[PDB]
Amino acid sequence: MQALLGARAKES
Amino acid sequence: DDIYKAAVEQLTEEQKNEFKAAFDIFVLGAEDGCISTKELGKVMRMLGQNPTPEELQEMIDEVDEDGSGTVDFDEFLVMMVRCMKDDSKGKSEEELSDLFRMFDKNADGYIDLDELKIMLQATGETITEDDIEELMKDGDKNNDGRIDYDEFLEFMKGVE
Amino acid sequence: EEAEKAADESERGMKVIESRAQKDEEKMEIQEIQLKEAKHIAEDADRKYEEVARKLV
Amino acid sequence: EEAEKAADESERGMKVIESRAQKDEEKMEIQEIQLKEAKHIAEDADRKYEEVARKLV
Repeated sequence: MQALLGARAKES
Repeated sequence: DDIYKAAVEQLTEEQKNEFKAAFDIFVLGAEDGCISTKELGKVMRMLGQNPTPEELQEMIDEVDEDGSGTVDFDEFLVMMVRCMKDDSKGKSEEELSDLFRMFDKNADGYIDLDELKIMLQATGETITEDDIEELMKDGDKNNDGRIDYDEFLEFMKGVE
Repeated sequence: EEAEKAADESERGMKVIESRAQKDEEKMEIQEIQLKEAKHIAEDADRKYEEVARKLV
Repeated sequence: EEAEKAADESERGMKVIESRAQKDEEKMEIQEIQLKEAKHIAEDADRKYEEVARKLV
């Protein structure tokens, strides 16, 4: 996910 | 179902609004107001892709518990959101066996009702005898009112 | 004149291709929708097979 | 330049839609072959259904 999304994953 | 509600007890809803934003970015790809088989195809080959077809046909036919029969919009959303990993403690074999001891307090490998009832009553939360009806259907896979352990396992494996 | 013939051939081509692309796009979607159905028939064909084969078992 | 550009732009139009026709053509062939196979699977599964349905009998 993060590999495909970036920094939009911060509260979780 | 219930799991949905607990996880939303974690965080709040404004989040969901910005999700909806992300999705206006995504929501291209419903053939039927649902995101079904052809939609799986469409939004996934959006990048030339589709899930590991076990996942895909799984969503097509199987994970339909209700008789939805298809990947709803809800079901494609289900895969795409169950992405980020957060489940707790999924309790299982060695747990469930040491548990099964007092579950099958009988010391027999075949639980009776009220040991489980005691555990239920002493968990820390709510025992619907609806759910007890569930559990008799489930736990005793034999459903003989007395449960060999693995029955209770799959009845209790993999959950918080 | 040749550039206009070319305009017509590249434009006709574009239109022939758009027509072909559309025929192929429809065949793509038709075969894709029908593939999903053919797959669902295979699932159903295998499903009915399993119901009867399971009865056989 | 306008005629040639019409040809060049329509040719680029065509290249994109020809590439699209090619992508759609390849995909419809893929989906068609897959349809034929999903259908052949379904037919095979239906044949198996019948093999097992008569053997069920």
